[PDB]
Amino acid sequence: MQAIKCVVVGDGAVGKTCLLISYTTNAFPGEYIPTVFDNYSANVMVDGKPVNLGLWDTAGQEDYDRLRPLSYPQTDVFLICFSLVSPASFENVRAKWYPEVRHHCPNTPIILVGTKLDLRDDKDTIEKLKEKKLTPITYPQGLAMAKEIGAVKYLECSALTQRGLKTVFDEAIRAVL
Amino acid sequence: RKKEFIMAELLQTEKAYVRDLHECLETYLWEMTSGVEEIPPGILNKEHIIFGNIQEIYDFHNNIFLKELEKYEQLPEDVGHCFVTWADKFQMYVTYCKNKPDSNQLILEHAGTFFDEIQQRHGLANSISSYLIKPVQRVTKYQLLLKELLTCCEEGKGELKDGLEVMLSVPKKANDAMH
Repeated sequence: MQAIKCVVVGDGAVGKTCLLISYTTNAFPGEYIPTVFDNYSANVMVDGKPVNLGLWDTAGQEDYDRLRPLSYPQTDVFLICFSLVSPASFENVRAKWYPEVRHHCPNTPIILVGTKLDLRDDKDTIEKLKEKKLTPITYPQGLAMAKEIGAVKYLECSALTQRGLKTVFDEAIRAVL
Repeated sequence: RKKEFIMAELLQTEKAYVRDLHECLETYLWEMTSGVEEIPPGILNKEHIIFGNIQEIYDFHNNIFLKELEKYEQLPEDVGHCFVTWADKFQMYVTYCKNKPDSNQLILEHAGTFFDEIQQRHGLANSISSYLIKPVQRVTKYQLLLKELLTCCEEGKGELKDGLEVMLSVPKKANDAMH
């Protein structure tokens, strides 16, 4: 049975730990959002074929540029993430995350993931962005960024509502098979 | 309530970390040093490169740090002082991180399937690589938990800032020590 190492990267703002907790437990953690997600493995079935999916978090390493690549060797697929209501996190896909993933893992597939989909229509979120002359990231921007970095898919999801969430990890597995 | 949830996660993930390091030592390391089986010539007598100083890190958390953190369970606002008291012990994460690339290269180029076989033999969900990254993850995690405590402790919270300063200094020094 094939084993798959998937590493999740991106800014602190994206909600990496919450995303992984909500996917693996099938529920938004709600009350308290834990800071620790330990390396995880589960059997999951994709297209009628069993797969052992391994997931590594990277939260806490965002300011340590030489420690982060210690997690990268022998990765089968990367999720490069940004929050749909943080234009700064979207730009860091191009400025920060894609350059180091490609330099250390030039032949590994990438999925571009926009998180916090539920907030893109939120009035309070939109207004606070407007006060800084910004707006949320929309679907065609994600398409254009995915093309620029050679991502094999662009996907949007919400840890809160679980919209699009299982699809993210299904497609990560299909990128390897 | 929120500072109680943070303290509980700190303690529960510390027990999990001690357990994980204990399993790694008594499985992947024990097979090399036991003399029970067959060590390829590329890793023979090289346990010290593969595992670095993870024995000494385990000894610190198992003998000292978990027990002292438990004593702070009802004192979350003061737990920053635990990291101040024991700041010198955290210097061995600098040693560990420096050695990590040499460890990974040795395993890839010379261990073959030796450790994959041990893993299947014992039924472990975690590869040797999954265990050996945990000290790197843990030493960058403490600062997140201390940051969260600062969002919900009053201003008798100088006994969080000083501990946070230590736990930002340590992973920065480890980072700056990499080639």
